[PDB]
Amino acid sequence: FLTNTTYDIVNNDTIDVLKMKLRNQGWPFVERYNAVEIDMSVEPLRSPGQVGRYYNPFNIDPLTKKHVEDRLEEFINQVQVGRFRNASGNAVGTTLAAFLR
Amino acid sequence: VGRYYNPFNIDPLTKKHVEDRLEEFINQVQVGRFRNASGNAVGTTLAAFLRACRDKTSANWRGYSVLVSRYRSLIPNELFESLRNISGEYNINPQDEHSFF
Repeated sequence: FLTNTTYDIVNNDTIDVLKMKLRNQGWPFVERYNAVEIDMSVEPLRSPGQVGRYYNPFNIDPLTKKHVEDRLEEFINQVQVGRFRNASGNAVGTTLAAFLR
Repeated sequence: VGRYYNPFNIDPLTKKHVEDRLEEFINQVQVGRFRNASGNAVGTTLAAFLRACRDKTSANWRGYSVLVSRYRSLIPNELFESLRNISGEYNINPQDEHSFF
């Protein structure tokens, strides 16, 4: 969508090549973020002498009450300024930045 | 040994158009100024149309290649090298060409 290339051209490309092409165009949302694990307050059932952990939803760090990526505010501003699908105009950038907002 | 041309000027080995700078050319058309010193209406419209046509051809070249091969298996080499279209009966209207692509 953003770069205007076909599925055939990028089919053989790996993760690293795809990341570089997207980042050069100005799209920074090319990374996966891990989810923290919160220990259970009580020992799990049918699991003698063990602890339990479940992932916090939405990749939000409980200690900071923030998303794990601390540059999200600056990343969204960069998306809005940048240009995708067209050399001139901010139709794509402003729409996605507002939606992600 | 018989041979037939691959449809839509797509190299079977590379699975893309023969021209390797087609995306760059489309971007050039997008950023260019035609029929007007200020405003990119014509360039943007033509770039979008060409990109759509390129995607369609890149997706659908395979079936047309198969059909061309099969229907080529019906004619001998003398007819392959000798037959020519001189009556001009089979022409394509510009609207039909752009709609077909």
